[PDB]
Formats: sequence, C-alpha cells, structure tokens
Amino acid sequence: RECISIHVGQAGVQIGNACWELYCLEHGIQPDGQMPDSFNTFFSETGAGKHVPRAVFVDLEPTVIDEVRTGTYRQLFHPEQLITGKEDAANNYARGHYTIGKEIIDLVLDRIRKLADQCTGLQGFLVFHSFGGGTGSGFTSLLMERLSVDYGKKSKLEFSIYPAPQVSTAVVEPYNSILTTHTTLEHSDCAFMVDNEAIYDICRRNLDIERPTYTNLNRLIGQIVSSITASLRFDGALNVDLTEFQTNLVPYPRIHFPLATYAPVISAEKAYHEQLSVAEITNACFEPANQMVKCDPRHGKYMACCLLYRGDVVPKDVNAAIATIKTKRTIQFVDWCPTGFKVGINYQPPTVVPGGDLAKVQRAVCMLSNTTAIAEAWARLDHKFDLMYAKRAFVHWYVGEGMEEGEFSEAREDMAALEKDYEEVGVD
Amino acid sequence: RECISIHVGQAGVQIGNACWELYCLEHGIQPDGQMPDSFNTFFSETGAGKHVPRAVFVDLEPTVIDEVRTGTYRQLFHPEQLITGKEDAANNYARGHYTIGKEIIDLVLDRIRKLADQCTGLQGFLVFHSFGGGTGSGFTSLLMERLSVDYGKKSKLEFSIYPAPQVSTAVVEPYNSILTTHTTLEHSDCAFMVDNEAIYDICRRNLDIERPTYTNLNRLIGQIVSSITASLRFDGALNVDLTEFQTNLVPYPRIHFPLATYAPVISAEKAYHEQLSVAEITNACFEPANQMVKCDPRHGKYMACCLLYRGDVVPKDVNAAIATIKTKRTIQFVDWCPTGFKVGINYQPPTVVPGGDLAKVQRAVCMLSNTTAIAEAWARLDHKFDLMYAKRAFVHWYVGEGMEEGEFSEAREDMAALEKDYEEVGV
Amino acid sequence: REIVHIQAGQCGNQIGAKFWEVISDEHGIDPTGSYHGDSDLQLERINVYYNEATGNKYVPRAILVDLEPGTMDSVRSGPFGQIFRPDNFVFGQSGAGNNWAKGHYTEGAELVDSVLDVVRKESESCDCLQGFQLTHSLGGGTGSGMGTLLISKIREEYPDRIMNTFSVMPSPKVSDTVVEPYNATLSVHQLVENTDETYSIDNEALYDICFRTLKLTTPTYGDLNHLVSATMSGVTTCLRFPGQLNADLRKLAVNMVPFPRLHFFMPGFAPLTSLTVPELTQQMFDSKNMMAACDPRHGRYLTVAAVFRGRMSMKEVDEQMLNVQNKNSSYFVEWIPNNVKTAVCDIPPRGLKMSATFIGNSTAIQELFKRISEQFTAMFRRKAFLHWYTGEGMDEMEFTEAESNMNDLVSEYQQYQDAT
Amino acid sequence: REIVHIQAGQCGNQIGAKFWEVISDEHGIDPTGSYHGDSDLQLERINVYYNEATGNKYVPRAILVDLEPGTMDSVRSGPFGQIFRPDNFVFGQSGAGNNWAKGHYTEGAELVDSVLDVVRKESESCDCLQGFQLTHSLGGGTGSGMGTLLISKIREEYPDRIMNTFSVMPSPKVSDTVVEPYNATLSVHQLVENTDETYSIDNEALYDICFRTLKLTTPTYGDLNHLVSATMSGVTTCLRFPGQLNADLRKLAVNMVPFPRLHFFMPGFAPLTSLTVPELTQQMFDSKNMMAACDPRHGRYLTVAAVFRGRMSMKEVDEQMLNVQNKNSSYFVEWIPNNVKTAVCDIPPRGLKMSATFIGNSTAIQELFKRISEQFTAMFRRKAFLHWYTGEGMDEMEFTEAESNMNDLVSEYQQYQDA
Amino acid sequence: ADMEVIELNKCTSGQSFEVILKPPSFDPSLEEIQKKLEAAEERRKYQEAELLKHLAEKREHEREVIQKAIEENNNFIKMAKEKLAQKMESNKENREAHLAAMLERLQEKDKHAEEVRKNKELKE
Ligand SMILES: Nc1nc2c(ncn2[C@@H]2O[C@H](COP(=O)(O)OP(=O)(O)OP(=O)(O)O)[C@@H](O)[C@H]2O)c(=O)[nH]1
Ligand SMILES: Nc1nc2c(ncn2[C@@H]2O[C@H](COP(=O)(O)OP(=O)(O)OP(=O)(O)O)[C@@H](O)[C@H]2O)c(=O)[nH]1
Ligand SMILES: Nc1nc2c(ncn2[C@@H]2O[C@H](COP(=O)(O)OP(=O)(O)O)[C@@H](O)[C@H]2O)c(=O)[nH]1
Ligand SMILES: Nc1nc2c(ncn2[C@@H]2O[C@H](COP(=O)(O)OP(=O)(O)O)[C@@H](O)[C@H]2O)c(=O)[nH]1
Ligand SMILES: [Mg+2]
Repeated sequence: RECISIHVGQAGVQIGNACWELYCLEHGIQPDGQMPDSFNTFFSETGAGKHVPRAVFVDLEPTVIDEVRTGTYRQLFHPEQLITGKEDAANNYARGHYTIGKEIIDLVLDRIRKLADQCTGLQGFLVFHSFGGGTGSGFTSLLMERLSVDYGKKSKLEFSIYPAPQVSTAVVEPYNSILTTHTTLEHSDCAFMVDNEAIYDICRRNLDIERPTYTNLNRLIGQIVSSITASLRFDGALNVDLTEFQTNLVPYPRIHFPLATYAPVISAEKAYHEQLSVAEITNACFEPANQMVKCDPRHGKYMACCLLYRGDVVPKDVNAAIATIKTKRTIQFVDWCPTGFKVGINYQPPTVVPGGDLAKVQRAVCMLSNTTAIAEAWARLDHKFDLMYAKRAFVHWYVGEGMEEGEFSEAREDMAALEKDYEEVGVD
Repeated sequence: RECISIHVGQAGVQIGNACWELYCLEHGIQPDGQMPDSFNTFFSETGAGKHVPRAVFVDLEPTVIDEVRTGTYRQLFHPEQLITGKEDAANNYARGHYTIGKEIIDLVLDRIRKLADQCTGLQGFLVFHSFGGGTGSGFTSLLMERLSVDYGKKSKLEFSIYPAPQVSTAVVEPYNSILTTHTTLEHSDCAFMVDNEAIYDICRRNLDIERPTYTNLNRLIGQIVSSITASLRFDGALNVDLTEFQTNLVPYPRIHFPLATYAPVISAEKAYHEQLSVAEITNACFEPANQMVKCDPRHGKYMACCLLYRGDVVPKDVNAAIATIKTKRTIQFVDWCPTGFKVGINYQPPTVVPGGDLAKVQRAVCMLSNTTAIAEAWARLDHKFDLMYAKRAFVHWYVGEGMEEGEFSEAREDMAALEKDYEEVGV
Repeated sequence: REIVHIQAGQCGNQIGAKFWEVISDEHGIDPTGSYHGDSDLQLERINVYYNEATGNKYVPRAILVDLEPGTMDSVRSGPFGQIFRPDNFVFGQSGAGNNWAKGHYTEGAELVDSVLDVVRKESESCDCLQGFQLTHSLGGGTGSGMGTLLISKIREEYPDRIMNTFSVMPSPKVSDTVVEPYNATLSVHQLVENTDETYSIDNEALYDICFRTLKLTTPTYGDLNHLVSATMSGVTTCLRFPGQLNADLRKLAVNMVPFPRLHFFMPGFAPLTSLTVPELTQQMFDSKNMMAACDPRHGRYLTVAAVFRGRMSMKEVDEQMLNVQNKNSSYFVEWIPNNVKTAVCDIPPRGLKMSATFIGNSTAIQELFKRISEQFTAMFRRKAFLHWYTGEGMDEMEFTEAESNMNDLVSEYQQYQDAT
Repeated sequence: REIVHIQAGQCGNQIGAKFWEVISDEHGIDPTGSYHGDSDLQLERINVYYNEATGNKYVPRAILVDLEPGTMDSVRSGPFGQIFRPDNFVFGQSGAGNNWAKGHYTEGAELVDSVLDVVRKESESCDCLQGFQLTHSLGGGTGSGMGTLLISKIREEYPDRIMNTFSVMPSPKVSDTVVEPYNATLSVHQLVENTDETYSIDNEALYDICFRTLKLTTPTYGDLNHLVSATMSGVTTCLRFPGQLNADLRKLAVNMVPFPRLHFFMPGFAPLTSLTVPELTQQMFDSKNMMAACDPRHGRYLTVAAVFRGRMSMKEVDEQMLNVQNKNSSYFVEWIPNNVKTAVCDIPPRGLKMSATFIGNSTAIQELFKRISEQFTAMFRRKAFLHWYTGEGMDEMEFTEAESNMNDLVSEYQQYQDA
Repeated sequence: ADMEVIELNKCTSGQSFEVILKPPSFDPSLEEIQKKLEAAEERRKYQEAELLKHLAEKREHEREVIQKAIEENNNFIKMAKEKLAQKMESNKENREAHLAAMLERLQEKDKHAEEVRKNKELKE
C-alpha cells in the first residue's frame, strides 16, 4: 500500500529534491500540488485540490532545506515535513549520531509518525542519505535504529551515495562510511548504492558535460531512482509490493546490495536521432561503463538478476533479446540459483525534466543485480579506512564527541566479515 | 407355497424391475396392480382389486429406486417395500457390508419380515444382485447372513450378475466379487450366475443391437429368469417349489452354480418367419454361443441336466429330440450320475414385452445344467483378483472402512478351495 | 450429489473465473440469471455446481479467497462477474507476499476463519455434500500457502468427504519468483497428505503447448489460462452431466487411486487454441498434448479415465481406446486389470464439434516432482532465500522435512514401475 | 554561521585594520555605511563577519584590544576607522611592556574582564556562533601576552566553539626586542593548548618576500602588513562566499588537523606587491611564496587546502592541482588519502584578475619552531633577560616548562615524517 | 435311444418326466458374529479418530509458529532497543567527562595566575 520517503542531509535532500520533481513530472502534478489509488502510493490527497508527497526532509543545518521552501515546489510539501536543525554535523558520524543528532531525532521520528498515521497499510520507508559526510551517515544510522524500534516488520530501503574523491569535501569520508554502513546494516532490508564517481563518469562520457554539477549528477540519479520505484508507483507487472520487490534481489539477510545499471543515457540535442532497439538497450545493461557502482561483474558472480523495462515494450522482444546477451557474453551465475532474469515491463514511457541534460527516450531498462562484484567498492573503502586508522589519523575528532576508539575497531571488524561473506558465496 | 423376491442395488433393482414387468405381462396384471392360488405364489391379493408383488427393493442411493416410484409400475408395489438409503456404497464391498450397510439392514430385514408375515407357508427367498459393485456385493452378503439367522430352513436362490469389462464401471470389481461370493457361499442354496458379457454378446449376435443398453440386457435376463421361476409361478412339476431346485440341480452343498442356456432368442421383426422345431431349440441349448456364463462345457463334465420347455410341446418330441442331441454331440456326464435330463413342460406360451427387442415365440427351452465348466468363470475372476492383490492394488480403500487385510487373504483362500472342489469332481 | 468450490489466490481465481464462465456457457447461464438455450440436458446435474437461490437465479457454489483485494475486483468487474454471491468473497487486505509461510502461517491464519465460515454455510447447506475442489497456484503464497492450510482445516471439519485440487505446479520459464520451488515443495508435501485427487497442471506444459505447438508468440497468463479452463471443464463433465461411470467424485477416487499417496493425475486435451476420432485419440494420448510437462513414455499408467464429447459413433470409440492400449500395450501396467475406463457425453464444448479429455495416474508424473525437487535442493543446499521463511516463524528442518517427504513420493512412483 | 573577531595588540590591530578595509572592499562597504557596488554575491555570507546594526549600516563584528591608547587612535583616525562600534574598543592605558608576563599576568589580567565583557555581548548576540579568530604578534607583550590569556579565557566560556589565530611568529631581522623568542616560546606553548587552527605568519618570510623577490628596498611594517592582509582575505574566502567546501570553520578544522597538537598551517599567495593558472599554481606552491619561512621540501604535507579566485576555467584547475601532487607526489603523505581538496570562487581580489591561496599543514613548519626555539635556549641557557619576567611574578621553571612543551611539538612533526 | 422315460408327474398346466439315458457307471450359521460388524466399526472409529489427532497436532504448530515470529520480533526490540539506550549513556557519560576534564585542566591554569600574581604582592 503506502510508502514514506525520508531524505536526510544535503546529499539526501538534494537527490530527493530532484526525484520528487521527476515524480511530479511523471504523474502530471504541477509544482503547487494541484493536478488536472495508482500514484497514491507516494502522494496523499490532502484537502480538496492538492497532492503533497509522503516525505520528510531532515538536515542539521538550515541552508539546503531552506532552499526548498524558497523556490517552486515551495508549495508542494507541507511546511512541517521539512525539518532543519540550526547547527551542522561538521562532517563527522560521531556528531551526527550522538552529539547534535540527539536533539532533533525526537522531532523527526514524531513527525514521520504523523505521515505514518495517514497510511492505511503503510508498507515501508525509503531512506536517502550520503555515505560520507556528517548527518548523512550519523543521523541516518540513529534514525534507522529507532525506526527499527518504532516500525517492526515495515521494510527499509536505502539509497546510499558512495563517496568519490573528485566531487567530495571531507578527508574523513571513509571513516564516516564504514562507521555507518556497520551500524545501519542489521536495520536495512535492501540498499541501493550510488557511486558518485560512476554518476559523474556517466555524465562525462555520455552527456559530455566537461565538469558536472551536483544538480547534473542528481538528475541522472533521479532517473535511476524513478526506474526503481516505478514498479510500485503506477502498478506494473512484478516487483509489485516492497516485500515481493526485494524477495527477488536479496538471498541472504546481509548481502543487501544490488548493482543498478541504467539503460539509454543519451544527451538532449541528440533526441531527434534514431531510437535504440530493445536489444541494444538491454545490452547496455551488461556494460560496466554504464554501471552505478564502479566495479566489474565479469569478475564476480551473479546471484540475482532483474530487468526492469520502461516504455513501450513486448516480452517477445525482451526474451529474444536476452537470448543473444547469453550467447555473446558472460552468464556467470553462482552455483545455487536459477539463471534468473525477472522481467518487469512498465508501458508508461520515461519522462525527463524539460530543461535538463538528457533527451526524451522511447524505451529504457534498469537491470538490478545482486552480484559479488560490488564487494570491490567495499574494499576500496576499507583500504582507505584501514590506512588512516592505522595512525588514528582523525580519530580524536570522534573520541571528542564521546565515541569509543573500539567502536572504530569493531565497525571495521564487521566490514571484514562482510567482505568475507561476499567472497564466500562463490563456488561449491 | 409363497416366495419373496429381494432386489438389492441398481443392477439387481433394474433386473428386478424388468422381470416384474414380465411377470405382470405373463399373468395379465395391469401396471396399476389391477387385473380383469396359481400366480399367488408371487403376488398377494391386497385389499379388493389389487395384486402387489411379494418383493423388496433396496438400494443405498435413492436414484434407481426413485425411478421406480416415478414411472408406471409406480402403483404396482407398495410404497414401503421400496427401500433407499441416501448415500452410496461407492463401489466397495467393505462400505456396503460394514459402513453404510449397518444402518439400513435393520429396516430392510424388519420390512422383508412384514412380507414374511403375510405368507401361510413362506417358501424362501430369491435374491437378485451384482457381483461387482458396492451394495450389490456388500449389502447382499450381510442380508444373506442375517437372513440365514432369521429364517432357518427357508431356501435362498440367488441371481448374481457376474461382471464383464465392456459394460462395467469399477476397476475394483473383482475384489468385490471374490469378497462376497466367499461370505455369501455357506448362505445360498443354489445360485444362478449371469455373465454380463454373455448377455451382451447374445444381444449382439442375435438381436443385432450394435451396442446394447442395460435395459437391452435386462429384458433378455428377464426372460431367462422368468423361465426359471415359471415352474413356481404356474405350478406343474419340475422346480414347482424352491426346494426342488436344490434337489435336482445341486449334488454338493458347495457347487451351487448351474449354467443357464436359453432357447430361441430371435429379434422381433423376424417374428413372422418359420417357427423353429422342438428339436432345433433343444439343440440350441448345447451351443456355447447361447450360454449365459461364458465358459465351455465340451471341456468339463455334466453332473446334472434339466430341460425346462415352455409353450405348446409334447414329451414324445422332447424325448425323440434328446435322442439326436446324444448321437451327434458331447454326452460328457461325470462318473457317478445317471445321464439325467429332467424334463419339464409348461403349456403356457412365452410372452414378450411388446415394445421390446425379441419376437413372440411358439415354444422355448431352458436347459439348466450343473457343469464343472462354470469353474472357468471362477478362474477368470480369481486371476484378476490375485493379480491386483499381489500389490495391494486398492486394498487400502477397504482397510479404510475397517476391514482386515487378512479377510482378502482368506476369501481368496476359499475361492481356491472352490476351484479345487470343482476340478475334483472329475473321474 | 453436491460439491462446493474453494478458489483461492491470484492464479486460483484467474483459472477459477475462466472455468466458471466456461461451464456456465456449457450449462447455459446468464451473467446473472438462469436458463436461455434450446438444449434440455444441462439442468439435471446443475445441482452439483450451482447452489440455486431465490427467484430463478442460479449462483455458483463458490468461495473466492485472496489475501489482498486486487485480483478479486478484477473478477467482479469483468466476465461473468455478477454471478457469485457477494459475501462469498474474502479479501485479505494485507500482504500475500509470494511467501508460503506468510499464507500458511502469519498473514494466512489471520483470514482462514472468515473463509471456513463461508465454506461452512455453503457446505452445511448441501443436501448430500460430495466434497470440495480448490484451484490455486503451487508456487507463490496466497493460493499455495493459505490453500494448503484451508484444505488442512477442511479435512478435520469434514474428514468424511473427499478432496479435489487443480494445482498449477510452476516453472522457471513463465514465473515471477526465485522462491517458487520452496513454495511448491512446501505445498506438494501438504497435498500428498490431505487430498484424495490432485490434477497436476504444469505452467511449463501450458507455455510449451502455446509456443511448441500453437504458434502463439507471447503467451499471456491469458491464452494460457484458456487451456486450463478447457482442461478443467473436460475433466469434470461426468460430475455434471448424464453420469453413470465414474462421476460421484468418490467413485472417481476409488477408481483412479491404487495407492493412498499416488493421486497425481496428469491431464490432457483434444484439439487446441482460442477432427476424426482416431486423430482425436492419438492426440489426447500424446506427450505433446498433456497438461503436465512429462512424456508418459518414461513411465506407465496406473489408471486412465478418458471422456469423449459430441454426437459421435462410439462403436468407433471403445474400438479406438482398445487399440491405443494394445498398440501401446506395454505402458499400461499389467497388474491392475481393466484399468482404463471410457465414457461419452454428447454435448460438445464451445466451438468444437468433437472433443476428448483424459485423466492419467501415471508414474511419468515422477518426472515433474523430480524437477521441482532438483530446483529446491539446488537452493536449500547452501540455504538460499530461506531467511524469508525462517523470519516468518518457520523451522529450518521443516523445509528438510518437506523435501524428504516428497523425495519418498518420487521413490514410490519409481517403485511401481514394477512387475507381475 | 557567525564568527567574532578579537584583534589585540599593536601588530594585531595593524594587521586587523588592513584586513578589515580589504574585505570591506571585497564585500563593498562604505567607510561607515553599507552597499555600493554592482555585484550581487557578497551579502549572502556577510552574516559571518558583520553583525549588522540599525538603519542600513554594517559594522564589523570586532573587538579592538590594546594595553595603551596610541595604536588604536591610529586606527580610528585613518582608513576605515569610523567602521567599528565605539565601545568595542578597549584601551589599556598602562605599560604594554613588550613583556609577555605583563600582558598575561599583571597589567593584562587588569583588563581581560572588560574585553571578555564585549566578546560576550557580541557572541551572546550571534544566531549560531561559529567561533573566534584573533590576530596578534607572537613576540612582544600586549598582543602575544594578553591574547594567549584571552583565548585561555574564551575556551572555558566557550569550550564548545572553535579557535582561530593569525599569529605573527617573529624574526631577528625586522624586530627590535631582544626578548622576542622568550615572548614567542611562551605563547607557542599556549597556542598548542588552546587553538583548533593557527595560521603561522612569519615576519621573516614577509621581509624576504619584499627584498628576496619584490625589489622593495626598505620594508615598512607598511608594505609588509600588506602581504598579510592579502593572505588573510585569501585564507578566509570560503568562510565568507559561495559555500562549496570548508566554509564552516569546524569543517575546515576537521579537515586540516589530523592530530590534536599539529594545527600549524603555513599559508601562501598567488601574485604579489602593492597570470595563467599553471603559473598561478606553480607560484602558490612555492617555498619562495610561503607565508612562513620554511621551504616545504624538508617536510611533507598532512593536508592542503587550496582556494582559487576569479572567473577561470576550472577544468584546468583540478587538472592542474592533480598534476602538482603527482609531479611532486612524494611530498604529500601517503597515509591520509584524499588529502588536498580545492575550491574556486569567481569574485577576484583588489586589482588582480586572477588569484590563488593555499593553506598547508606541513611538517616543514617544524623548521620555524626549531629556529625560534634555538634562539630561546640560546638565551635561557645562562638565563639572559629572564629577570624581567622573574620580577613580574613568574616562575623560573615555567620558562623550562614552555620550551619543553614546544620541543615535543618539533619531535612530533618530525615523528610524522613516517611511513 | 434306449429311452426309459420314467414320468414323474402330470399337471394342470404342465408335465414332468425324466429320461435316464445310461447307467451311472461306478458305485451352525450362527448369530454370534456382529461382534464382528461392530468390531470393524472399532477399527474405523479409531483410525479416523487418529488422522484427526494428527491434525490437532499440525494445528498446535500454527499456534507455535505464529507466536514465534511475534516472540522473536518482540525479542529484537527489547534487545536492540536497549542495545542503544545503553550505548548513548556511554556517549553522554564519556564526552561529559571529556569536557569537564578539560575544565578542571583549565581552571587549574587560572588558579595559577591567582597563585603567581600573589607572587608579586610578596616580592617587591
Ligand atoms: N550525488 C550527490 N552527492 C552529494 C550531494 N551533496 C553531497 N554529496 C556527497 O555527500 C557526501 C557528503 O555528505 P553531505 O550530504 O554533503 O553532508 P551532510 O552531513 O549530509 O549535510 P551537511 O549538514 O551539509 O554536512 C560527499 O561524498 C559528497 O560527494 C549531491 O547533491 N548529490
Ligand atoms: N445386467 C445388468 N448389469 C448391471 C446393471 N446395472 C449395473 N450392472 C452391473 O452391475 C455392476 C455394478 O453394480 P451396481 O448395482 O451398480 O452396484 P451397487 O452398489 O449395488 O449400485 P449403486 O448403489 O448405484 O452403487 C457392474 O458389474 C455392472 O456391469 C443392469 O441394469 N443390468
Ligand atoms: N495458469 C496460470 N498460472 C499462473 C497465473 N498466475 C500465476 N501463475 C503461476 O503461479 C505461480 C505463482 O502464483 P501466484 O498466483 O502469484 O500465487 P498467489 O500469491 O498465491 O496468488 C507462478 O509460477 C505462475 O507461473 C495465471 O494467471 N494462470
Ligand atoms: N607583520 C607585522 N609584524 C609586526 C608589526 N608590528 C610588530 N610586528 C612584529 O611583532 C613583534 C612585536 O609586535 P607588537 O605588536 O609591537 O607587540 P605588542 O606590544 O603586543 O603590541 C615584532 O617581532 C615585530 O616583528 C606589524 O605591523 N606587522
Ligand atoms: Mg554534515
């Protein structure tokens, strides 16, 4: 049935800001809320006329959320659902989770709960937050604990922004990532990682943007994120309830992390070119250069596959397409599965923000796969993290907010265990 | 003196249904019971006008007996004498004999006894039932037990319908046959088997009915059955009363089973043809193709013979006919008998159901013989039975109604002993 | 004499509705009302499937169960939607889950009573109740999961009466859940314990039939549900028509099932899509024309029941049948004697002038179980998605208990490719 | 979100005033009034540095402290003198002494309260107060001496908020107190203990820059304060402009300081006096162009922050930066990964179309401490002018305590030229 | 042949006789048992009353499972609710001492000025 989005902290807020705009464009909802079940899974018909999103926006500084209540979409949300906390998290999980976090978590949880109240069968939450950075890692962690206390069964899907050096602020990023990913783990259900490097790299090879914005990256993410929710926003074939959606992707309580690969990313201005075949875009999905966590899956193994087509498409094609993906490519499925490919088709074509960078496309794909190759992004972090921590590099900033030194030890102890898990799902 | 017919379960009901209609036609009794001792042995003169049959009809589903109380002959029987039980026997002796049987047997026996009360010298019972099939095998068995308790001497003659594959429902048919024939054996006196295959086969060679009905078969059986009772219905020596059957046909308490062979079966439409000689129809009797349990008696031996002629006939002929049957045929009598042929003549000509398949005939015969060839039908069954039981094939359906697995063992043990008996009466 | 119809879960209801609107045209019933058609026979055994209500009106004896509204409102706002009585529907509201455990334990046992409550007032309203037939998917959750519990709860309320299931044993090709083998194995266990007959309908088979032999390019659940509806109406006919041989549901059972466990009938149909008698028989007795994916070559017949349809000279019919089981004599088991009965009913199905259908209790069915079981041990081996069930309250070794129970069933079907 | 500015002692005030009249021209503020300029950006983060008063008026958030009138009246009767609020000034009246002890104990603690009383009513008047920055000399007394006490008293009233200092570490050449090393060592001790970042500005450096590479014959405190004002406006930009990265002060701290002790950022500037991007980067990353006299060869970088200025194609900027730390790869420490962030802000400084500035936490800074400490043990060895402090109430071994604390700091910077 | 038809009986509507043709050539039903018809009901009234008490078994397992998921989701909360609230009174307790150990450090260097200014008023 229902579905609450929670956006925590700048990255999360701005990613959100940029797909609620896309949801609005998809469902014909004008910025003022008015539009002349279904998409009801995400919007609540409040009063007579309006269509407010089932969302809460939380940041610990004003600034970002403040920009939301300033420029159109200003009237989209309700004033309350946008929460801001005066002082920063200053780029450290400890501050975020404990020190400044403490103060605002009672207001957030108590407000989320007001949305929960207006849901005749609330289904789960969609949390959007950065991996690096302060409130993104810190406050999210604490939210997710207390959420797991306040909403038992109710699923929790997360959209994590995995940090990449070029478009990044803090040096202590790795600590924050490893710190949260640990605390958060036994509280998430399935988690979609987004490698900022990949999203930036796609914008450079594909859109030809010399050096992309955050709003450049964001619009792309918005699309990948829409493509995922899509299934349960209109009513489209399978992946058709939050349990059943992921009952598909995750074979083991840990191993949350599906790899997202989005179909035709083709720069507006090229719009009037020849439209790409259902076979050609399917093939795009099995090309690392098109991925979304920079890794390499003709290396690890697949334990789940899941093509999610959007736009006008017939199964006769998707089937006949899948055939030649197997022939002239790397099948590479682990020991103890089928050779899956759950196919979902959503006839409602992809929309694009009209002033944006990418063109209107006829047909898109989304290929979500639980591959052991993602583990690579778990090392590239752990390596950084070890190599600083080996010297206590910035640890004293955390101990300073009253965090135990052994809480670093222990989170890294888990990231090892995970890296172990992921490698131990090969061969039998 | 008197004589109660009991028809149990579809097959039996419908065979019955089709010979009471013939008894009625023979004795001038209109379907309403009216007619403008003798045939008193079978009908009672209830109130002033009517002539209701001495019969009880029992089935465990309604359906069949229901049809009786719907279509003319509706008023023939008395409402009570038609008994029905709501739930089926679902094709298994165990259900019939034990499970659903239990409930209805106290009413049946208690009702049969009301007919018994009417009878100043009741003579015995004629039970009509299927060999295969549920209530036919099952409920009869239990009836026959309790009958042998409630009516000591009183004879019991049975008309069994021996199952044949083409006109038949259940796969478990053999079990039910062997199961009952065992339980029923020390309780019957003489038993007339009817091979549905034979009766179906006669309909095809003789009547040219491409694929016969039950009602097709039934009318023929009606005739063979009438031919047997005839003796006790009209009165005229040779089986004038149940006891004589046993006396003439059965030499050993076991060996119950006489072979019936009926005379001219000739399709109406041929009616106006030349009438067949007393010699020609006597000869018919010694032709397997005209039998009634498919076996072969120029193979086994005769230990009793008994020609029952109907219609206008003089002994000088039957005698002189029998002469040439001996000469150009197979005598084949066992060691320790006469070479019998008890002849019975009933001047009252054969009648036929007017819309029916066979024509009005001048003279018919019936040749009832206790031959050891019938034993063949006992094997053809036992073979089926063994061959399923060897794997418990459907046994669990019986054990399920609370029957002992060793009760199968033990019934087959008897069917062996019988097949033994029958072969040990040679030489 | 009178059977009620439980129809539970998405696949169950989709099959069920098409089944209903197929027999209501065979019998001749309006969307709402009753008779309109120049035939006469129909109404004799309409007793069996239609508890008839006030006025003229016929209303099918049906319970519609689901664990969420969606696919039920589908049925109401559709074909013969106005036909089933209002509070004979049972909405789940909650998650179905595509998770056996949920349908059999948690979210299921939530409903269960409300269902039983209607199966009661339908059944307790029969003159002499035959038993129940349920239709449902075997993979997935609301049908496969609650259903097995429903039947587990019916036997107990009616030990007494017999139990029927059209169950759609599921396939990798045309399917929508990695977990189906888990859901199926869990049910196949239950079925073995609580039914008297189960008609195994392979979605694998169906698909093949449309694309192996039908030129149908993209098989919907549409032009594939169609085959089942036709198969189901054939299989039933004698329960609902003139009726002497089989036809009595228990009689069918006593005749089709030698051994308590082996009640897995694989069905088969005449001509297809949306004919001479010999050709009709060579088709209805064909691998390429069975409703369960398994060639009845690798495996013999324990019992067959075949039922023909249409004014046709049956002199040729037994003649034909007899030939089949002489031509192909070796594949009918020797130790059950007259083990293949036939019957004819002269009222044709939709379109078709001539048709036939066949129920086979065949040890080729073994082939299907093995394949759903090979899928299952393939996952449970290193314990795949099991955690979805562990969490719903289930026990680890209960999966090991189902697998093992069903492995026996393979080992029995095998056992009875025996000898005289 | 809002920082107050303590500016204490002669060198403190001289630097401070020039700093102020430099950013008020960057932001576009009148001697008294407010905005006059066709730019738009400026005012977004004017919040940070200008507590704005009645009417239009902007008034800098500044506390002006000295221990004698002279150099304050200098500021009032001068450049942007009419800008600071009247009772934001604190006259000492008495001797400053050029004696740390005097400024930190006797004649200093005399004032201290009156100062804290204004830092309070400024700070207790912020929306969310960031922290404080103080400018002052490190040798000599009123700035170096009272200042360290001021900061010692601020942390305590605000443990909480973070602590900033542009401090001018002094030199034999250009100075006239024999005692400076005493005054410097005594403070360097204090700084290590009570700041979160300190921008080390070497008057040695400055001098050289004007005479080593500027042809400036006689360097005043004039054409030498100039370099500091430019450096200081550079260093701050992100605190006061677009708001990409750093800009937070605590954020700057969490990113610049690996280890609680080592917060000694040595700064560096683009072009000089009173330009292509590559050349701009080869200059801003040059020994010959550091604000602290110590060539960042002999010593590696713990963290760098660089900030560029002017409408310039930053495709070339990261590209350039990336190259720097590859062509000079060995001098960035391996164990702190992405340890040199960069940012750009497109509003130029005075004159200059293009500019850049760099903050570097470098172990080359070790070089500076050693030289002020070699000066110090050179005197204290046979106890030189010590009697000036002994007398003011101080203890003998407290000098030994400061030297020793600061000798550790050398021994740590060294320690982290590691592996 | 060699007939010898010895006519046993003539009737109103009949006539019997036998034609012996050739010489011969040689020389407790018990009521008791329905202590068997109700002993067979003993077998059913039992083996059906078992596949019913193997069903009150299968049921006392639903009751078992349905309340395990609740007993162990109940377990998640009142384990990993207080796994946090005692991991926040470790933080609060920790940092508080870190700030108040940084003050009893700092006052101690201000009670130094009070003890070395008093050094001036006693050494003039
Ligand atoms: N894709 C994307 N990543 C972002 C965006 N904004 C920040 N990030 C990333 O997020 C990480 C830092 O987290 P932030 O969201 O900025 O910090 P925060 O604690 O959540 O918010 P603050 O209160 O501003 O500190 C870095 O890795 C950035 O690369 C954004 O708009 N889009
Ligand atoms: N000759 C003849 N045989 C019949 C007739 N009806 C059934 N049969 C045979 O009888 C056997 C089946 O016996 P049924 O009388 O149907 O069994 P039942 O349990 O007594 O009857 P139900 O109560 O309907 O179950 C099969 O061997 C059939 O071949 C009939 O009308 N005439
Ligand atoms: N024949 C046919 N099979 C179906 C249909 N719907 C689902 N199935 C099959 O049943 C399995 C899952 O059944 P589903 O109905 O989703 O389970 P439910 O939650 O109990 O309703 C899959 O393998 C499908 O192939 C249907 O419409 N027709
Ligand atoms: N950069 C710079 N350094 C100065 C200036 N004035 C003094 N200094 C240095 O600071 C030290 C003494 O500073 P001063 O401000 O006079 O100490 P005060 O008594 O606290 O005011 C000497 O070593 C000088 O080199 C100045 O105006 N600019
Ligand atoms: Mg933050």
